[PDB]
Amino acid sequence: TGTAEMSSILEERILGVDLEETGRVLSIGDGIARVHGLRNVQAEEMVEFSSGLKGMSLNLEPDNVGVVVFGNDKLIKEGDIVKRTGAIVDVPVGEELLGRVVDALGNAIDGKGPIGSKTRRR
Amino acid sequence: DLEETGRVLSIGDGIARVHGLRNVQAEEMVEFSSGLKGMSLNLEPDNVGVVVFGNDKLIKEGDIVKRTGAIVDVPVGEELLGRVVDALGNAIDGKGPIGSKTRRR
Amino acid sequence: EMSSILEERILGADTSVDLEETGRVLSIGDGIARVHGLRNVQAEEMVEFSSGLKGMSLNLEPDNVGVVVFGNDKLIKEGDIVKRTGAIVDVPVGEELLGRVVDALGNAIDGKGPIGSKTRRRVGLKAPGIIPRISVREPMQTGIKAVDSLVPIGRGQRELIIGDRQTGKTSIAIDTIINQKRFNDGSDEKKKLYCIYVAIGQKRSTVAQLVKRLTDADAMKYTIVVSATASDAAPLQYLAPYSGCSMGEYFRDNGKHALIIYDDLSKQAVAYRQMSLLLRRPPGREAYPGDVFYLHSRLLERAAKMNDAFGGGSLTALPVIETQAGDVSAYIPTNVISITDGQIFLETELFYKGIRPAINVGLSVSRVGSAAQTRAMKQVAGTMKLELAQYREVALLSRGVRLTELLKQGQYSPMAIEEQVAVIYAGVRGYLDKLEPSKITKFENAFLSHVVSQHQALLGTIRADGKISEQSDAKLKEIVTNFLAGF
Amino acid sequence: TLKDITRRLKSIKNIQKITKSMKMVAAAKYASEQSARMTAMDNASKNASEMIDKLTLTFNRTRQAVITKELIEIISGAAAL
Amino acid sequence: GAGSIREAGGAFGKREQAEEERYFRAQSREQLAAL
Amino acid sequence: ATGRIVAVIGAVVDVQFDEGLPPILNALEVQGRETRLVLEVAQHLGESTVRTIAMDGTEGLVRGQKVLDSGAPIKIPVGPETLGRIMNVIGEPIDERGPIKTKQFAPIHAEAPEFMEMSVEQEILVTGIKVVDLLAPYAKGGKIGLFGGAGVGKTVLIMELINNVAKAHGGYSVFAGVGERTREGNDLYHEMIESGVINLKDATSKVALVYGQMNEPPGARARVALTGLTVAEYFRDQEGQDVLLFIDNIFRFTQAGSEVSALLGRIPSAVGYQPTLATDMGTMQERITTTKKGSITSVQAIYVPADDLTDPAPATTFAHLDATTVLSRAIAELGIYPAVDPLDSTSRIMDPNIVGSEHYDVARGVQKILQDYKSLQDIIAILGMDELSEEDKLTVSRARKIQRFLSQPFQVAEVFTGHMGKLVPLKETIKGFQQILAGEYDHLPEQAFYMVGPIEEAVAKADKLA
Amino acid sequence: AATGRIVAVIGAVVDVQFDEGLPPILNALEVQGRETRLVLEVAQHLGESTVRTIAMDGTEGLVRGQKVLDSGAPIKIPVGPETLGRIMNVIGEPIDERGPIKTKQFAPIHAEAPEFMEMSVEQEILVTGIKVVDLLAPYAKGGKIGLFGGAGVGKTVLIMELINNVAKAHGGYSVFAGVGERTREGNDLYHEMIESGVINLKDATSKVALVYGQMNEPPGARARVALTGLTVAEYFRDQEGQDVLLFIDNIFRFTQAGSEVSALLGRIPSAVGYQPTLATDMGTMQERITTTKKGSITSVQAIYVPADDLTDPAPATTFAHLDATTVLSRAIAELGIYPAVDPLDSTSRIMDPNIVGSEHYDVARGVQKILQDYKSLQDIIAILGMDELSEEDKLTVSRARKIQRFLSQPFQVAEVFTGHMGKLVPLKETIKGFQQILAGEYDHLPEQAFYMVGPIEEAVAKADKLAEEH
Amino acid sequence: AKLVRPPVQVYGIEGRYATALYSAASKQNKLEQVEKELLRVAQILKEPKVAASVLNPYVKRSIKVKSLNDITAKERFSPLTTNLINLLAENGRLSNTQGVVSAFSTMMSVHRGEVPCTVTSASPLEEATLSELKTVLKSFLSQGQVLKLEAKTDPSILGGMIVRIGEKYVDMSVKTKIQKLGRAMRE
Ligand SMILES: Nc1ncnc2c1ncn2[C@@H]1O[C@H](COP(=O)(O)OP(=O)(O)OP(=O)(O)O)[C@@H](O)[C@H]1O
Ligand SMILES: Nc1ncnc2c1ncn2[C@@H]1O[C@H](COP(=O)(O)OP(=O)(O)O)[C@@H](O)[C@H]1O
Ligand SMILES: Nc1ncnc2c1ncn2[C@@H]1O[C@H](COP(=O)(O)OP(=O)(O)O)[C@@H](O)[C@H]1O
Ligand SMILES: [Mg+2]
Ligand SMILES: [Mg+2]
Ligand SMILES: [Mg+2]
Repeated sequence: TGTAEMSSILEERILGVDLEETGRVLSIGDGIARVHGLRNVQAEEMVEFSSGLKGMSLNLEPDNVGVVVFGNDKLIKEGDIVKRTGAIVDVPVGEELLGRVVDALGNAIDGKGPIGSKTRRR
Repeated sequence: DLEETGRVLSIGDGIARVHGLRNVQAEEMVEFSSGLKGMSLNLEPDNVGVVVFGNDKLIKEGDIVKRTGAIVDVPVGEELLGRVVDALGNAIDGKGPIGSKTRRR
Repeated sequence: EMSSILEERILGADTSVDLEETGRVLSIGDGIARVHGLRNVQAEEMVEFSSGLKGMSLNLEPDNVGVVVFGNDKLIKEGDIVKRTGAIVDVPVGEELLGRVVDALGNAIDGKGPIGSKTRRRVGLKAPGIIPRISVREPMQTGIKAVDSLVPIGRGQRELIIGDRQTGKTSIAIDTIINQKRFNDGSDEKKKLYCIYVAIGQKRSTVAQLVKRLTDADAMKYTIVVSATASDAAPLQYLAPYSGCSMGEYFRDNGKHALIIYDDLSKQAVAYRQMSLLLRRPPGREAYPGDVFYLHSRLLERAAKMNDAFGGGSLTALPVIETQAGDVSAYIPTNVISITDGQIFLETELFYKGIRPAINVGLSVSRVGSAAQTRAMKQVAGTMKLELAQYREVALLSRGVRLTELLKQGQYSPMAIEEQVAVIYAGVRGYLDKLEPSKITKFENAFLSHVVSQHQALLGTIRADGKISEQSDAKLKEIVTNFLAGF
Repeated sequence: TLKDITRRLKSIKNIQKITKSMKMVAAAKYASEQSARMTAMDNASKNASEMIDKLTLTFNRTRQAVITKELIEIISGAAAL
Repeated sequence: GAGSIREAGGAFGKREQAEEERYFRAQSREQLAAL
Repeated sequence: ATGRIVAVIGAVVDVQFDEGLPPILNALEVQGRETRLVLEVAQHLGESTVRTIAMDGTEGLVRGQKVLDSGAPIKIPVGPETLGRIMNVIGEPIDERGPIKTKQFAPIHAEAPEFMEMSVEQEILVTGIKVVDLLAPYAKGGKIGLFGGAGVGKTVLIMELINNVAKAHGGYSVFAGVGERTREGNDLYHEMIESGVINLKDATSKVALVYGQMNEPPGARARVALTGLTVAEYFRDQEGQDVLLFIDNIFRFTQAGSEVSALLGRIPSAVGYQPTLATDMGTMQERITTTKKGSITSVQAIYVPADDLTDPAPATTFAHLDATTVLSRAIAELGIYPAVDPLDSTSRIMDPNIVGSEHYDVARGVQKILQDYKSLQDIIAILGMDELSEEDKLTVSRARKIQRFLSQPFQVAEVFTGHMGKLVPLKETIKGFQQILAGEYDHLPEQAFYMVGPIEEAVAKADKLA
Repeated sequence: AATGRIVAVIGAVVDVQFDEGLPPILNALEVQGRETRLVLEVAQHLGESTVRTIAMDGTEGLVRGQKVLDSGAPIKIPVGPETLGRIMNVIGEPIDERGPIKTKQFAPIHAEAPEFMEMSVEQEILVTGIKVVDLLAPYAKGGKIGLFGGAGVGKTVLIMELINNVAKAHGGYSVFAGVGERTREGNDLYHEMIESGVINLKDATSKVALVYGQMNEPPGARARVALTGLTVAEYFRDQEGQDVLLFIDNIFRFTQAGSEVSALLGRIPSAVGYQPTLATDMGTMQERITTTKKGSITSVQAIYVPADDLTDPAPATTFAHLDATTVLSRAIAELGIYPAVDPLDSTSRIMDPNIVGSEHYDVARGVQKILQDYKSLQDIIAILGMDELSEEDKLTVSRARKIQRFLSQPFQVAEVFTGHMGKLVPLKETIKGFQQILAGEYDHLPEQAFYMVGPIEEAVAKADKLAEEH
Repeated sequence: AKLVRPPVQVYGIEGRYATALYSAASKQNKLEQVEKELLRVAQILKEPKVAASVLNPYVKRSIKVKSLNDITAKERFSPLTTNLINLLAENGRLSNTQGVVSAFSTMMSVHRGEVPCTVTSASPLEEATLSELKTVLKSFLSQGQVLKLEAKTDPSILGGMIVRIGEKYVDMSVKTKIQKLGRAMRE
């Protein structure tokens, strides 16, 4: 009983890492990573997985963080390290985006180079 | 003394989980420290689920629950004629208390 | 007799003791035993309780094994010892099961002694793949005019019987079983069809009535009746269709042809739902488990026609499905309709309007089609199908009425295919539009009486060559013309 | 079934519109069989409207039941985890 | 809701179909005789 | 063996045993109660705890209260001494006439009769009810089911059957009142006392009564049907007697099972029912049967929730019956009583080789003309009566006459209708319906066939209207 | 590699615990100690060093503590020319009893979809020879088609007709994936292909690869067999540049297998009992079936519609993944018209007058308009009868019935069902025939003459012969 | 990090905490020291004082965490078991303390090679016969195994002896023999 009551966490506490800005994947499945630690993360804050995938902290629970993964599940395994980015999700804005095809995060998917915008917006 | 007296564990959804009350009967009236009354619905190995006869706003975690020893009953008799009472037999017409001599489950 | 009890009933009993691998019942209730231990038990393995009861291990979990009891859980207490049998669930199979009424595990319940069965066969075997099969060509004769003409069934096909309650589904199955006596006593060995009736969740007196009908018509000598009735444990009703399918796979694999009826699969779905909900598996649509389609699909795939390299045997399946208020769109009906090779739709409106068997020719399809008919039946039945479709469109109209009244048939009266060809012929060539619709049935009765009494030559010819050749065409031409003149 | 009730509602709404138009056309052509047709189509439209009202009650009842049944299925699936 | 009377397959959807086939079977006999 | 209560949730009680865990289905006695509170073991929970179902109210139970194990399931008195007496679910007398001094006791939980004990004979049982006798005749030793929603006439029909069959019956009779009105039980008791079927002074009583009614907690309502079963089974087996078993209402067995299944910790099935609905119903229903040791003709009223015949409980009951009488609310609003739906009631002896070709042909023709009328209903409703053929008008007129003539005044219904009841022989029913189908009365008005007995009363009523 | 132990077996879902080296999600695991090959596909990491897996075969006989071996990759199947003429199952084993499939390379059945820059915007019509399809909802070369229909309306017959026509008119390595369908039909298709020269048992000049996971398979196999067939087709498209044909019957079974395992993977049910991940699963599978700039994949998918709903979440989610949806109606099949295509429910993205031409577009739109007006006139027929309509209404009804009949066409694969011989009608013949029936050039011919014929010349010939006899 | 799994597996909260402590002690090979310290903790908390103090759910969590740290330091406990009791106190699983102790104890008992052997008999069985039985039952074991025999008497088996060696099982009672002979006669 309990997401953070995995035997490894408990035996590590019995034996006697930064659990503030860093976490560890307790379980991953169907795009939802339960992350141990990350005690300073904010609700709806963008996090960073060890494989480079990004996530968003949607469920802040007493002993785990429910993080939705911005990609495929195979690149995330149990015990992977999760970092904070300290920021809520934001996109680039400006007239530099007129004529571009971007994805849900303002990344160009048309091959015409990086969006040279100077302004970002939550 | 956790045999005629309990402490509220949880409250919400109209049910108060009470710790203690080891000698409480099933379907017995309990009395909360706020003046509200309840009924013992679920006798469980570690708690008592109490149906609160009133608002959950008046009952907090940690409140004292004493048992009245009586299965839920109401005052009956001729003394209720002409009176307006609530579901528990308490007069709500301001004409004073009911002078009933008999209670009935 | 005190010699039928000590001869070897005592001296031969397998007195040896074994070192058993066991578990211990943690909890028991509603026919689910949670068993501690049993470390090396296999999934779907049959285990044994200290009270002689048997169970199947379905939930292999880290701390317990969920065992479904093949009987009454009243005899099981907490702490009872559960022995391993080391075997996945299997049943006796063979020719010794013919004529016997058995339960879901193969024990005889007809009070006639043990089945002298030497062969056993798992109930959860995999169906034959692509390669061992060959196209469905041989006809499965039901003896029912409407079926044998408009919804023909071949050997190796899965034809669903679907309808409301009391529309006539069991009657179709039992007519089909009674019909096979003409071939099962004959000399053609590749025309014999051994039948299997699986009674699932039925009243026990209903099964007794059915066995009475099958013994009256002398159909029990080639029929196995598997009976998991309403008082049997839900595991037994879940397992009865697979036991029957194994009993039929035996024939399918030994070059013989078998027919199996699942009456009905809705009650097996209900029993599986009970077992699953009590094993605490999460419910799905209408609380059914998620894999109820798989339940019926892995069962109905085992009906197959084999090629010559594998014996040439077959197994035909006639699953029965009961719908509520005619809702063909329900969960289990749609599953089974998507599985099978066609459906025979029965209706309550058609039943009460006098159309009996109440087959809905508009909806009833046979994905095998004319590929598994005799040539004579095909010749008359293509015309009958077209004319009946046109009659349904404009409901000529009197010819269509004649054809419908000719499709009607009494119960327990399965006709030979030659006699069906004769009557369809008489109706499709115009020798019944002179007759008013009301007397068609007795005209037909007298007609087949006369024909089988005096014209065994023409019927034997049609039987042998399979087609109604122009010689025999003209022959029954004059025969029916003479009879209608005399009628 | 919800789809059967919707089919029947649609059919009877169409019948009601057609009989109303036929009543108006007979009222124009009447300005003894035309009067009979006018009154008959008026009665047919009135009966169709009553069947439409009863079927609309049945349809709302059935759709509420269908929503409740699907919710109960989802809840019971979630409670078994 | 066009063609919803025939799509509901009632006593009116059967009446409609019977009419279309009766009228067009009579027309086809009158169109094949001339043809 | 003695245990102690560890949890009480409604009718469900958890009992923890230090020594001697009692088997499932054993009856437990609670100590320290004013009356006898019996718990029936339902589940073994593990850790030496069982989960039971109480046969009475659980108010006043304290955690830690002592509980004795009886060593056997609920055992009721069976024998000829139960005739004329009333007992409750646990076999205690509730008629204030003292103890039922039988010489044996039988557990209410028993195995169903085997396959080799079944009896296949199917002789008819004439009831005097025109629609039943004509379209869905009952069979002796068979299982009859009367389906119906709230207030359509299941109790009226079952009381008419008690009046028409049980008094003329040669054997014994058992009435199991399951979850119904207590005043109906009082009415039945006193009616049977005045009609002599129950005798309070000697041993000539012919009926045994078992009542657990709708004021009872769900455990009593779930097991009282089994108690009645047990009495009838004793009469069938150890006496070899022909038994009549009336159960009203048998749906309450399933409803009470659902109420307790809520608390037994089971994942609900469709419509909130227990997952074990069908196997519970089968275990109960398979004992109500004719064996080759004795006969039980069984009449069961099945309640249909919200008039939905597709509800899991009536839909599951349909498979256990030889004859179903389905009462319809739509037919009852037309004033036709009994409200039998003639195109929804079936029987297995409706077979030409069992009832004869005359009976079979009359019944099938009646059903054909009623189905044809039902098919015409839409056109009749919208386009009026005048847009039909002449053959369709003749069909409608004959079908309406047949609908009227299917109704009948009952002797139990005289009190609130004033019409004297009619008991129509089967010959007269077949004759009257053959004559109506022939057209011999196409000149009489339809309202002349309403609420009459034989067809001669129909022509007399026609002559008195004109 | 890593070795784990089976700790739980509940149905087709198997939990495996690893001490060293947890395998990533989607990896294939081999169960040791089995006479046949049992592959477990990792689905979830449960924590506590346990993974939850779906079995590709049956789980009977599995024991807790049974050892499991990690492959280190997803399910890898043989890809290449050597797959042509062979039948393989979900895990790439040959199931035609003709020995190992010896290819030079294996490909994982889980791959990423092509990027946005890899898309191609070219839309060229693929003529099928079927009148209703060619006219009202034409297919495109390298587009996704999709055939919707309930049970018994003609999806299998239509897909076999398309196989016949296009796949032998084609020269580019078709692939057929049988997903959760009948084994009898798979045997039938195999033997039709051996008989019609498309599969060559000896002298291997075969041009179709077969992948089959049928109804009797557990849900994992039926959920991954579509990806196996997709992977074969992807190899043919990418690492050869070839133009490929992919036939999938039936693609609903992919979703249905997902839903069958959903609850045992610990997932709260969604609407209609479907897994919560229905749309994203269908999307990750369907976005790989596409034409890129590297090569073309013309995809024909049969899509089962449960209870003829079409609002069910599975067909409704499939609709947006297609370029030309052909919807088979049971109401049209009951009229005797075959193929049962619904003319007022089938849509193509190249039904554009700037792509197919103004003549074809105008004829198609006029056909659809006259069929819609016929639908509306049927109400007034039902109430009034056919004799009380205007004469132009009667003309509309007559031409609409003729257009309905003429939309039907006899198939080569249906001679056993129809008796009639097959007809393969060119595009301009179709347009011309329907243009003439719309213009009124055959109001003298009876309607039955247009039923079950090829071009309009066959219609006039049939009318002549019926006039001769009747 | 990699965890060391004990020879037997227990599940639940107690099972997880016992597996954790077992791996953490095998990391430092202090199994017996922590075993007896857990026995001491279990007898410390079970006495009604600490039981009533720590099973009280309205007194604050941190107060009982501080009291448990006090009482585990006062009795000279290892850092392993000390932070184990602290962990049970933060997660609020102090109620599961006796369960954790029991799970660890059975883990270490099977780590000593102790197999639970039960020998049911109809009557109180003979002592030299029982010693011969011990000697014969040691033959079913691997090496490093010891028999923890507890023979309870069931008189309804009519004779013989029913022996259970862990999960191995021999049914040598005579009632089994008579039931087999009855089944053989009836079938
Ligand atoms: N072809 C027929 N002609 C006349 N009567 C028939 C015919 N078929 C069935 N019946 C009768 O109609 C009734 C239908 O019962 P039957 O068992 O055949 O159908 P069913 O679908 O299995 O019903 P259920 O499952 O509810 O018991 C029976 O009484 C049967 O005798
Ligand atoms: N045979 C009947 N004749 C006249 N009225 C009847 C008849 N049966 C039922 N009713 C009417 O229905 C009412 C109640 O029927 P009832 O026997 O209580 O059925 P149920 O038990 O299903 O509620 C009766 O009081 C009466 O008004
Ligand atoms: N093009 C057709 N011509 C004639 N009959 C057809 C045609 N298509 C289907 N049918 C009929 O409908 C039946 C269903 O065929 P099938 O292709 O398997 O439909 P589905 O796969 O959608 O269930 C066929 O067996 C056949 O009888
Ligand atoms: Mg039946
Ligand atoms: Mg009543
Ligand atoms: Mg298909």
